[PDB]
Amino acid sequence: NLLRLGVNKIGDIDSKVSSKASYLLLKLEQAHPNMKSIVIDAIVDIALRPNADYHTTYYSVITLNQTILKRSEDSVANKLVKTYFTLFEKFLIDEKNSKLFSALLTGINRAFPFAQIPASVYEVHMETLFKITHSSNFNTSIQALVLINQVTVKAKLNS
Amino acid sequence: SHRLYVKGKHLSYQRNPNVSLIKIEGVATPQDAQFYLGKRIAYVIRVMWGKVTRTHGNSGVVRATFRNNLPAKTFGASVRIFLYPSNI
Amino acid sequence: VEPVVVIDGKGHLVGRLASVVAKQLLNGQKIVVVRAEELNISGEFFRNKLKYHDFLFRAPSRIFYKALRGMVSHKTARGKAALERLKVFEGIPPPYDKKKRVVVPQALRVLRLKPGRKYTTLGKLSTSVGWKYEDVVAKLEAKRKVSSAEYYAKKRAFTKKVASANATAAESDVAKQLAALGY
Amino acid sequence: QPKIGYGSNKKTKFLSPSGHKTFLVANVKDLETLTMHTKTYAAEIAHNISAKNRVVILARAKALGIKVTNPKGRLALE
RNA sequence: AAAUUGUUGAAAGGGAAGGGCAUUUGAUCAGACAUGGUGU
RNA sequence: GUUCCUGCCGAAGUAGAGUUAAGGUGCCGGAAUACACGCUCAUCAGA
RNA sequence: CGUGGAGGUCAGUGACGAAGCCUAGACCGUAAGGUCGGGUCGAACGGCCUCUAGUGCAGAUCUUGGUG
Ligand SMILES: [Mg+2]
Ligand SMILES: [Mg+2]
Ligand SMILES: [Mg+2]
Ligand SMILES: [Mg+2]
Ligand SMILES: [Mg+2]
Ligand SMILES: [Mg+2]
Repeated sequence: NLLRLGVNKIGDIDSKVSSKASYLLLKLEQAHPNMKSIVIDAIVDIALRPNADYHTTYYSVITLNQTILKRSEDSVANKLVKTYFTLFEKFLIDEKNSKLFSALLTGINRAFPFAQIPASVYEVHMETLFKITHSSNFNTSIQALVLINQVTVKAKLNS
Repeated sequence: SHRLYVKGKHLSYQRNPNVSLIKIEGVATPQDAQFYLGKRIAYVIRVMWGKVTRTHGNSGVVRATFRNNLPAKTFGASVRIFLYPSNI
Repeated sequence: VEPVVVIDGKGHLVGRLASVVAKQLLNGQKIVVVRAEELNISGEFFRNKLKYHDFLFRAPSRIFYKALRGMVSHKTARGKAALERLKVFEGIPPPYDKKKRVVVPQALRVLRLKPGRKYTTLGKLSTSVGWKYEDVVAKLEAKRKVSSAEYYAKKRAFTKKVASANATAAESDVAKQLAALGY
Repeated sequence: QPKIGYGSNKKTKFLSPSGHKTFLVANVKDLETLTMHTKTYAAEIAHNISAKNRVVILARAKALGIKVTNPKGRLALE
């Protein structure tokens, strides 16, 4: 219940409260790595809500991006990559969008190592990633190119 | 040694930044302080000069007037009181 | 009269000792307090307990520091400077264990508090409020008292030597001629 | 709190630290009213004077030997 | 047009930005007697 | 409701020096933690 | 002291920068304020004698928009 309240305050109206909640959640993960999966699940529980609101999901994606991953946490990384892709399809389906895509690409790049997902999953979004590379915000195109390079290398596409 | 003075402490202001209260060692009574009236005071590098004006209370504390008032951060700072102008 | 004054805490009242020390610090004198655990307060144990509580640092030294800071205008530059001049300790840490320690008569409990009036020891208060170090300090104090007994024996021998030397100086002429002539 | 007891001495009133009473000046003709009172008064060029006129006023003031309170203003800054 | 919101860029900082106080070390600026006369 | 600033008259001032009333002299805070008496420490002590 | 109105006046001020506004700058006045410097401003306006209008705040019912 305490975690529910704390992660609920990610979607607060005031950006200061959301930032404080994100910082405290990241501190909580560091203090107790074992609850990292529970914290990530709780954050996912809000970001995917039908009434999530752009502020809440944006700060939640930031918090998920700033999580730390180890080479034995494939389940957590496999959770995070799928969550990022689901959110990406949710919002793709502009300036506010560009920042959220930047953060989502950052998260997918962070979690693409440590993630044992079939390459075919990324192949579905590959064209979409290229659509980002010519986007208005170059900060998104950098991360899109990073993701494209990583997927191409691991999947051994023609490149 | 070449000391021809007594190093005394600056206590506080009169309460008036113009007047300062000086505590001089080995002076328990106003009668003892009466000797030191008119002597030159020197707070020490830069030096500010002044003089002892009159006694203050029964503890032997004396009043003092400097050409420029002390900066108020010297309460408890060491201050010199020379023997000249001598009256003996 | 000394660059540094070491004041024993035993048998003193917190208010009077703190006031005297604060007055000295404001005059530039450097003072260090030791053996503050055995400091005394007037009243009964409960009343001081609830006073420190309605304040609620658990150590006796910190309680003394608060009491003294109440005198000094700490928020001013001068008050801060007076505060760095101060030092407080429970028991005697080095190197002050090798230095004799004065007593302030104005704050002495024996001279101030009337016989048959309840008082309170700061150590018991600090332990009751959550200071879990009164035990280690006591053993150090016992060792210090053994060392002090040895030092007292050495001082008695030194006083005997001083008496012998004073006798030796007596049978010299120049001092006797000087005293008769003047001084 | 302001009150009459704070009033300054008449002999020292309306005096700059240079010791010269400030007098506003617009043109050369008004400058020439201060020809001899150089000790008592110092000229001050008005704010609305153009740069071309200020140099003429300064030259005439130097010729007369009258102290200008604000020279090098709008010919230099500060 | 204000007020308001968002992307991008610079800087500081820390979980808040934040101030006041003290010390420390530095950098940089202003600082006449144009002293009236005589003498070799 | 209040009524730009200063001054003035009137029912029922600024600065230096000294003195002083009311007060006060444990510290913040300038002054004796001076003296001399009678008391009182009460689970309502007493400022 | 400050704000406008009118008459008179300063052979007033002005692209070599008028009016307006700001100015934790300098000078003056006990103060209301005034003068200058700088910034801003970019085309006209101010000082002075007279008569005539005319000095900054508080709070409530709430209202509206906007945001939760
Ligand atoms: Mg101007
Ligand atoms: Mg940076
Ligand atoms: Mg008077
Ligand atoms: Mg007119
Ligand atoms: Mg103005
Ligand atoms: Mg003035």
